[PDB]
Amino acid sequence: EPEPWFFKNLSRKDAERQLLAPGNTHGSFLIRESESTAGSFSLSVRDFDQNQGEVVKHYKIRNLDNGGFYISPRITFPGLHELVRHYTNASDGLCTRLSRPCQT
Amino acid sequence: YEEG
Repeated sequence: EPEPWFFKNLSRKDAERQLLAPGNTHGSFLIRESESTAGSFSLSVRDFDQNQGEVVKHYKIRNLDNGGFYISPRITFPGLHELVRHYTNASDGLCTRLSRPCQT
Repeated sequence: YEEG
C-alpha cells in the first residue's frame, strides 16, 4: 500500500516523463529509489520556470544513520511522511512547494 | 541533482 507519491522502482527518466505528462502540473512530485545512491531515495518535482517552461528537478534524499531523512543537512526528519508534510507546507529551499503526487 |  504505497503512498500516492511513492514510486519505488520508477527510473529518473520515467519520473520526468510522467511528471511532465498531462494530468500533472507545477508542484507535482514523487519519491522513488535513487538510481545514484543505493539504499536511498530521490524526490522528483515539476516546476514552471521563466524561460524553461515546464521542467522537473530532482533532489537527493539523504539517510541518517539509524533512521532519518534530509535534503538539506540543516533540517532533518524522522521519516518521509514528515519530510513530505514539511515541504508541502513550505518550499524551504526547494524550487517549489510539494503540491500533489504524480497522477497516472 | 538540485540542492535545497
